[PDB]
Amino acid sequence: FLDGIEKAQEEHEKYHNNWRAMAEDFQIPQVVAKEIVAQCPKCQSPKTWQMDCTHLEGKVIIVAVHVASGYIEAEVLPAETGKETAHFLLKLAARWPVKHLHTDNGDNFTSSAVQAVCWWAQIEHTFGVVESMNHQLKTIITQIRDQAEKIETAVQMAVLIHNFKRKGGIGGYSAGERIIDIIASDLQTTKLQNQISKIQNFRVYFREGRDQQWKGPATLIWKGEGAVVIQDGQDLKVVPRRKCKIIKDYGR
Amino acid sequence: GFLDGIEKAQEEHEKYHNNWRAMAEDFQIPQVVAKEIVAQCPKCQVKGEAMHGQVDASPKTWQMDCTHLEGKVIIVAVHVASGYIEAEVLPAETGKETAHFLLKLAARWPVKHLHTDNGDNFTSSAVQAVCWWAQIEHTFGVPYNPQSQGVVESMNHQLKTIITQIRDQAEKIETAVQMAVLIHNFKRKGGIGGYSAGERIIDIIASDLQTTKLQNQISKIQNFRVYFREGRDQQWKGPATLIWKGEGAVVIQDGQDLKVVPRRKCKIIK
Amino acid sequence: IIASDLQTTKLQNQISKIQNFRVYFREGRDQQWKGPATLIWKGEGAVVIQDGQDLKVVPRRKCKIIKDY
Amino acid sequence: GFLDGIEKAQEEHEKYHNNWRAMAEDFQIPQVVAKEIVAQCPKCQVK
Amino acid sequence: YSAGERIIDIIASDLQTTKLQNQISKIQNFRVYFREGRDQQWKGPATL
DNA sequence: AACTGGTAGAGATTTTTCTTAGC
DNA sequence: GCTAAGAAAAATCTCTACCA
DNA sequence: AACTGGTAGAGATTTTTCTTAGC
DNA sequence: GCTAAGAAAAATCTCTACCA
Ligand SMILES: C[C@@H]1CCO[C@H]2Cn3cc(C(=O)NCc4ccc(F)cc4F)c(=O)c(O)c3C(=O)N12
Ligand SMILES: [Cl-]
Ligand SMILES: [Mg+2]
Ligand SMILES: [Mg+2]
Ligand SMILES: [Zn+2]
Ligand SMILES: [Zn+2]
Ligand SMILES: [Zn+2]
Repeated sequence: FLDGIEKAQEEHEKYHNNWRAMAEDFQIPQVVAKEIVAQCPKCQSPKTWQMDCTHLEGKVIIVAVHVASGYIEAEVLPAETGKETAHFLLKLAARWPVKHLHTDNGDNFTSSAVQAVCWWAQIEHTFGVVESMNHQLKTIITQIRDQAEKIETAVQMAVLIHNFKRKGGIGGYSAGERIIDIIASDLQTTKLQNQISKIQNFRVYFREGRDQQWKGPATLIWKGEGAVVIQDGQDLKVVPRRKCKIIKDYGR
Repeated sequence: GFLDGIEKAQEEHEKYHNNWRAMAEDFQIPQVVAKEIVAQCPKCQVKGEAMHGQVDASPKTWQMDCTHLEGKVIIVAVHVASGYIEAEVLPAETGKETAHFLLKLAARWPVKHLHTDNGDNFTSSAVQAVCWWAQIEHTFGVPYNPQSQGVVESMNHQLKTIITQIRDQAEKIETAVQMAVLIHNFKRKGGIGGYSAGERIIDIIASDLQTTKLQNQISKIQNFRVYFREGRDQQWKGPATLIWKGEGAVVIQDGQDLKVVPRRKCKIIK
Repeated sequence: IIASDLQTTKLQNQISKIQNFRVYFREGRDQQWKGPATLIWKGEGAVVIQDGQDLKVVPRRKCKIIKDY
Repeated sequence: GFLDGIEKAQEEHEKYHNNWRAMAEDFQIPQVVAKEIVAQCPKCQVK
Repeated sequence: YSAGERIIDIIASDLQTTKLQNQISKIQNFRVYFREGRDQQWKGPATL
């Protein structure tokens, strides 16, 4: 265990690994490897979307693309005013976690209805991939046009073919597997951060071997069944539980 | 004896329709004969059997229903294993808008099984053509039995309570419907893992994909064939793949069926 | 000739005592109780009954299955 | 049901004087009514 | 076989062995909520 | 400050009773 | 003569629909 | 022959945690 | 210094209305 912590610290000193790889290799828990990463001085987006509009056969299409995976949601608007763009933004924010929106300096994107929707849904709007996605979507639309009667059915069938039937990239996945994996990784990071702060609200007085004095207040990191990992003086050490006293610390 | 009691009890039930305890007490016949006298009557036998079933909860099953609110028509679709809600306001209750809503939902999320009631819009050629083109298995419930689609009617109740909570913050009803969908999906926690509905659908689909890839990489390099002895008769069956060897029992795969065999009735051959 | 008739009657008695059931079900909009039918398939939750050369699916909560002694 | 079985078992014991286990296996009536059919005959004794 | 096919085959076999021994515990680190017969509550987190 | 859900039947499971083989 | 296995029969417990 | 009730909140009761008096 | 009483706070179990 302590040999695992020493090997992990030497391995991060050489190669600067990440905490998932160290937790899998050296068989240490995740909070300890995250603290090893958090102590390195040389080591210190999944919710950004881009929106645009286009024209196709006299219809006004609006396209929203998740940037980090290439995930497309499209719709056919009856006009190009601000209320319909605000309604499309409200549906998009109600289905996926949207935290940062990037648009161009158009008329309908600079409107009081879109600003009210961004205020109620807590989205940061920023004015300046989407043109390449519009080009690829129009190629698919002209490829499967003869199987539909209206234009909305062709738009939604092209969205389905782009999202789940086209595979590429490094691992050979589509866009839906990429966006689900990215958001799941971010969720794991936030849950681990909550556990880290809740554990680190404590304090430990420990007694060394062949001594009867209590030592300085070291910060608790991991409280096991028989072992306790503490940080003191930029050093991690493992003390057994029968030589330690854990108190609360109100030191904000 | 009680044979004349049996004849008099049959005539008494023919006139008065007693239950079995009255005949067994008044005519001193045993209870099996009185239960048979009651059980061979057609004017009786009006009662169920007092049990409930359990609906399908596969990771790609969706359920759909329609509801009314303030003179509008809402259409609700729910992902069953997580509780994830998509809802829209329709201008009419025909089959074309239902096929369009189903096509948008199938273009966003992976759908492989759809469950509905027997309404006039769900049983239509447009919905059948969309299900054929998108390869969806469409199943219908037993008619006039709303308990088969329990999840979507429960979510109808939850959606209506949220809409009454946030009604004064919106002008139209479509804005209030979309705000209620956002409040349900991301602002309410509690359930299986303490998650909301969006975190739970992300966790379910990502875990399914990761466990399929992991067991493909495991099972492509396996060995250790196992011959087992089971059944009512002590026979011997063909070659099966060993999966997991544990203290007490072994897990085998035979004919794409998983079985758990005790360690005494199996033999491992490399 | 006689012994094979004994074996045939024993096997026919076992096959006849396998699945001689009657079902009183409740279906429709006005949920009234209807006459006897023949049970075909019995799964956990619903049953399939043959009535008047019509196949119907009734849940087990809306039907009563009478066996034989 | 087995009520017609009880009637036919009474006729069969009136003719041939069977025992109770034979009538219970042949006519598919329970054992209590078969023992009562044997008991109400003055010449037979259930054993 | 040439030399390149032999070195690729040898390294792939050894890596398959070691990563199999790790991936068994990786697939046993999941949690399952299941349902039994005639009870309407979801049972606790058994191991897959 | 002084009011309120209940009844009966269908199966499943546990207990009691009755006949008979074996030492 | 006495005892235990085994099966039939009676007793108890849990759960559902309907009452404007 | 291949179908099926469920979701979320209010209290009551049991378990865990945190501070302090007493030997 | 160590231990037990006591009270606050978090976790679990049972039960109800509503969904055309
Ligand atoms: C014309 C379509 C097809 C034929 O049936 C009708 C009537 N119906 C009735 C209810 C209903 O009574 N819901 C309340 C409810 C009551 C008890 C329960 F357990 C669950 C519940 F939801 C529906 O929900 C519903 O969707 C329909 C419906 O769609 N139709
Ligand atoms: Cl229906
Ligand atoms: Mg409906
Ligand atoms: Mg409904
Ligand atoms: Zn570093
Ligand atoms: Zn009657
Ligand atoms: Zn006689």
